Amino acid sequence: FAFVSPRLLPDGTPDVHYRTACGGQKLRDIMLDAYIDLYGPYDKLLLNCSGGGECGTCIVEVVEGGEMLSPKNEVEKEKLKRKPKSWRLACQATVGNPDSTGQMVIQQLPEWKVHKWDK
Amino acid sequence: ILLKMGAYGLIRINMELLPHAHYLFSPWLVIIGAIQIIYAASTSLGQRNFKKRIAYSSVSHMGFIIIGIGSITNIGLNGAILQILSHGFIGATLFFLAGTASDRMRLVYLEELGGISIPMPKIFTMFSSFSMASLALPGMSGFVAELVVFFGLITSPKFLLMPKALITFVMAIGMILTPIYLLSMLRQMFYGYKLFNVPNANFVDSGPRELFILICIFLPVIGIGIYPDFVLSLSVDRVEALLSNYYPK
Amino acid sequence: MRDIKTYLSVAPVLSTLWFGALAGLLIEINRLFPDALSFPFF
Amino acid sequence: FVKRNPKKEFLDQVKKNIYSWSYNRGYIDIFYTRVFTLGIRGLTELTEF
Amino acid sequence: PERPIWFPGSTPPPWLDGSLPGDFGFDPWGLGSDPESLRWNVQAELVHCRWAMLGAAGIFIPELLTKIGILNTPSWYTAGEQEYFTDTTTLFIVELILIGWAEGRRWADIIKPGCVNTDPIFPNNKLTGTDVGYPGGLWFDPLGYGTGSPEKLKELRTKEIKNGRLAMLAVMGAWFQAEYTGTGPIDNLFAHLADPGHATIFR
Amino acid sequence: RATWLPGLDPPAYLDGTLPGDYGFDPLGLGEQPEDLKWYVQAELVHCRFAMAGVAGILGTDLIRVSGIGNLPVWFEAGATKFDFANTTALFFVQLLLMGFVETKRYMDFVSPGSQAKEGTFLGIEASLEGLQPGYPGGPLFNPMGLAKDIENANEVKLKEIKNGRLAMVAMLGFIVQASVTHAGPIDNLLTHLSDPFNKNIIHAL
Amino acid sequence: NQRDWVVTKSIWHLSDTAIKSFYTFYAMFTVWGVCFFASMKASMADPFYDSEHYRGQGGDGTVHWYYDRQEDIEATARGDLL
Ligand code: CLA
Ligand SMILES: CC(/C=C/C=C(C)/C=C/[C@@]12O[C@]1(C)C[C@@H](O)CC2(C)C)=C\C=C\C=C(C)\C=C\C=C(C)\C=C\[C@@]12O[C@]1(C)C[C@@H](O)CC2(C)C
Ligand SMILES: CC(/C=C/C=C(C)/C=C/[C@@]12O[C@]1(C)C[C@@H](O)CC2(C)C)=C\C=C\C=C(C)\C=C\C=C(C)\C=C\[C@@]12O[C@]1(C)C[C@@H](O)CC2(C)C
Ligand code: SF4
Repeated sequence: FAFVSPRLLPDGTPDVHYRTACGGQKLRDIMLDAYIDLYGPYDKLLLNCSGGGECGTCIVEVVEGGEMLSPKNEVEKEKLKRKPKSWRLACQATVGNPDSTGQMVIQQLPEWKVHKWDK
Repeated sequence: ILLKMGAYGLIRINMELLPHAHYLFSPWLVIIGAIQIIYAASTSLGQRNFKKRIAYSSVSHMGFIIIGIGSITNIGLNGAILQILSHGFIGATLFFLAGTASDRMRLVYLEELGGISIPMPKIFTMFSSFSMASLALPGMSGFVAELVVFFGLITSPKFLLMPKALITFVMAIGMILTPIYLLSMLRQMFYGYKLFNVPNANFVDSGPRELFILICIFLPVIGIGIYPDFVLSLSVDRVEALLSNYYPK
Repeated sequence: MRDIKTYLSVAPVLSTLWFGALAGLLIEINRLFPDALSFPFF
Repeated sequence: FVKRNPKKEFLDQVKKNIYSWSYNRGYIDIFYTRVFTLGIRGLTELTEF
Repeated sequence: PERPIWFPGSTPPPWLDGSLPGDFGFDPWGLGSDPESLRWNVQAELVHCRWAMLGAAGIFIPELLTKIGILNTPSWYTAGEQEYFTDTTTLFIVELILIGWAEGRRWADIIKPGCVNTDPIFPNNKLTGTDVGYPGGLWFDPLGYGTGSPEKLKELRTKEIKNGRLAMLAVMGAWFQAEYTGTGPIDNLFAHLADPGHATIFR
Repeated sequence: RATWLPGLDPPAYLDGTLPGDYGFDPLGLGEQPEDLKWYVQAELVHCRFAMAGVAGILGTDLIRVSGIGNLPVWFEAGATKFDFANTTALFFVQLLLMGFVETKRYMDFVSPGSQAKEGTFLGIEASLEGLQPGYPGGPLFNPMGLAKDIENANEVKLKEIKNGRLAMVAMLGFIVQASVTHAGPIDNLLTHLSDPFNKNIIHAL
Repeated sequence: NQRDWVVTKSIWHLSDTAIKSFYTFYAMFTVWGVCFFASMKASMADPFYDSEHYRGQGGDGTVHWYYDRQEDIEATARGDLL
């Protein structure tokens, strides 16, 4: 159980959600399991979606549990020139299947947040 | 001028004095000019200091003169003269513009040339205009010369349709090739926004003398390209190409 | 399957298979270049 | 058609194709890049040497 | 184990255990008794399944569509003799080269799995298949369709062999029919439809 | 390692220091050092003779057909004559100097450096060795001394190998090509370029 | 004239005429003898070729004067002598 905790879409104090996840998949599918929104204001049909690809519209910001993810690819190094070193793409990235005793906290899509004003 | 002496002499003492020494050697002249038109441009695109690029662009247009000296017709020889005039204009003006833009920036390699359009507009305008002229663009006199050269080659009597088409093809590749290396300079040296080149020092648009020189050389280009017959006052070709025109082969 | 291949590899069985191929080859050549008393190529 | 969506495991892959195409601008565009403007760039070097 | 057997109530051979797609315990002579030959033969049956599938498409579909009036394709039987834009020999030679390229690389993968799947020129064109005989990759899986869960591929591959077996019989059907009957395959169908109890092998 | 046969592994002895080590020696022809050491030069001397040799065959027939100059076919060159050249004496003459240069090279491989410590003056320095057996560059054999002997030797010899390996094949082409076509090599090219699908070795037979 | 072509698919007819400057090719060259008016646009002020931000007048002078470095090495030698 790679226990995950989402800091969702900045709201007043926090906007935390909780989710118990068995590691092994990517971040995209493991989020779309716990039904928490990742693709910002991006809809089903064709708008910046379909997983493991180009556009890069999922920019999850990792705060706690960073030393449990797969290492960064070079596509992440490419599509994230604007990044602070913190966040990654989460659409080409995986959590270890053997890390069933992890503890990871994630803030969802940035550029729609006003935070680090907290803690 | 000094380049065009090599063509005037070739017209005057070779085609007028040694016909059966020139009529059995015209096709190789045509072939050499045809391959030159593309070779000069293909090596121009490779250079990196725009002065040598302008030099090679001047080299390239000297293939139309060659192909017009061969392909023995009235217009092929006659279109060559219009070409030497419309190039003595354009190449001279382009070298003047290159030497005037430089000596203001002191950078010769085409990679560090920032956005010079912001400080000095008029140079940019009169440079793009003559680049268009050198592109054989219609209206300006860089077009009708090449057009008459094509017409002279096509209607030539000393050819039967086998090279009269392949040579025209390899000649027309020049129109695909020349803008690739002219606009590649126009884009690196003028477009783009360089540093905030606000200090009006070592950066001043062309004054009255240079601007008047540019305009006074430009106006003949338009005047000839609109109504070329201001340089077709040539009735010697009706006797110059009279000797050659029946003996063997 | 292994035992079949091994048996097919014993000496007499190869011999007929090898020589049979050799006989076929020579017969074909004599059918295409018959009488062949000299080697007139070079 | 979200509750009993049968082929979501397959359909999305079609998505993973179609978008990946349109963002790649109809790969024919990249073709002229990796052929023409990289062919002449070597041809000039060759005719220089 | 309890999978259907070709001969119900018989004891299937031990080396056939139902793992492979299309394993109905059929091997009376034990051609695949040893594991290695089985491995090679699995490929043999696999490719034969694909060639005939095109051949069945190659024979029956045109002869069908030319039997009705839509096209002009001649008999497959005399298809070889026809004279196309050049001599047959060179085309066969050209066929020898290009096929030898794939029948060369495929050969390398067979003798040594996984050592051939990267493009010799543009090395980012690597192929995705892992099972021998299932190359995968963007050339051979333009959308995937092979990368799935088991019990689905086993279904799908069995849907690939079971059709292929259907082809190889059919093309040898079109083979012998054209020899001892004088017409195309579709005529042999129709003349069998007018008087099913009379017009057969027994003329 | 990019051998010649992608699936096949390269043999254990073609480690790869020799330029052009594309793991290719199927018949077990180089599984002994002293064998392999003497085989490398053969490829080096063969290829160099086969580099110039094709050009002499090629260039001469190219200039003749176009019309710039005139020369007989390389096939027809053996019987050519201008003056003071008995093919008897030339054979002896060529056998002499070639005999001289070939041997002193042979003595170099047999005994490295035992070729530039002698009496005869003014030249006893260059013909020592290039420091690499098949590359005897010296300040006479490399009058534009333009080598560093180590670095480019991996990256430039690999050009001269793959250059030669191609050139040795090409010459083998003309011999067979002239053997069947009875004509010049470019003539073979010019004929085939005319109707490629009808001018082929299938038609030549 | 006004020839009337009845083409096989439409309804044409045309009218043409030949024209050419008779000899005014002399008068236009005489008018373009306005280069003798290239003297009013030369006595005008120069943009910066006379500006204080300019000294050295060759074609490489200001650009490649650039050997006060030698004079500076010499001044260094002199200062060392001091
Ligand atoms: C897909 C397979 C298939 C099909 C649908 C047919 C169908 C037909 N064949 Mg045929 N045939 C086949 C395979 C097939 N054959 C094979 C493999 C051979 C080589 C031995 C032949 C050799 C052959 C000859 C020589 C003749 C026919 C003829 C005929 C027609 C009349 C039936 C008859 O007398 O032949 C009976 C068929 C056989 C004795 C051989 C059949 C062999 C197959 C493999 C048996 C199993 C069939 C298969 C399980 C059916 C699948 C079920 C369903 C999909 C239909 C009929 C349209 C005759 C004709 O033209 O009629 C006027 C005729 O003269 N066939
Ligand atoms: C039937 C067949 C193989 C059958 C094998 C059998 C029964 C073996 C059975 C057994 O081994 C087992 C299973 C188990 C053992 O214990 C028992 C036995 C019983 C021993 C192969 C056919 C294989 C049939 C094939 C491959 C057909 C290919 C068609 C091709 C190539 C295309 C041809 C064309 O191009 C031409 C020629 C001309 C064009 O005009 C037209 C087209 C059609 C386009
Ligand atoms: C030297 C050479 C040619 C030199 C040509 C010369 C001098 C030409 C001279 C002339 O034209 C001129 C200049 C002018 C003319 O007027 C006179 C002549 C005389 C006509 C060709 C070599 C040609 C040599 C060749 C092609 C060698 C090929 C060898 C192969 C393929 C061997 C492969 C293998 O050995 C390996 C590599 C590994 C093993 O395990 C496997 C096998 C297969 C055994
Ligand atoms: S991968 Fe790139 S494209 Fe596919 S979903 Fe994540 S962001 Fe959208």
